[PDB]
Amino acid sequence: GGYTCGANTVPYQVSLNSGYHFCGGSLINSQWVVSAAHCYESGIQVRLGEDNINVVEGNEQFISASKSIVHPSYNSNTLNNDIMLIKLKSAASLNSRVASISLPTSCASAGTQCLISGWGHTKSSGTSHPDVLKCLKAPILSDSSCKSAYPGQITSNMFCAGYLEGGKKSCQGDSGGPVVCSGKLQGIVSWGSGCAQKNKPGVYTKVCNYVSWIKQTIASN
Ligand SMILES: [Ca+2]
Repeated sequence: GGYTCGANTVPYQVSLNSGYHFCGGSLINSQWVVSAAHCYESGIQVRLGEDNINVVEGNEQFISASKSIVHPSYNSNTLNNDIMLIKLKSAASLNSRVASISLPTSCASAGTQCLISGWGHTKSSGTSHPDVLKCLKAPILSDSSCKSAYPGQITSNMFCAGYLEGGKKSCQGDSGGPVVCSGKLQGIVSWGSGCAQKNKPGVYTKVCNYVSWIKQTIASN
């Protein structure tokens, strides 16, 4: 059922704001954020150090995005390759409440526990969500169970995490938000029925497939 994370306990969590909070993301170094390609839009301000997104509480850093880079192979219909990089106009000041999260060196396996965090905003969904950061500890599901949950839709660039029993909904992640497992960013909140229906898993972009692209893109921009 998840829980309130606690202010600044997820220091890599970011809010993307274009007048209002519209997506999450993950700080991966002082000047770059990873999010979902379906989060793309103009005039992004990156908000770090947030807990309540409607109240200035004292640990925020607001930094304009200088550049967004959608994956070359992003398909908005299938959500294959749902990943985007956002460069910050200035480097964030890193401390205990604002910190980067490591990229994976290896992919994660079914059964591994992950932390999904966010304010529960699914972009363009029109759905209600809280103003403080929420968290869910959830396991990665097997390939076969993921495909069985979403026949014909799961590519090699996606994985499922969450619960197939319990009779609850999981609405913690924002579009573009982090799935962190054993201190590595393994997933990005992409799509699924995990919030709309009970007993369904979320679907996440499989970050480990993109580490080479992320590193090369950052190194050149
Ligand atoms: Ca705030």
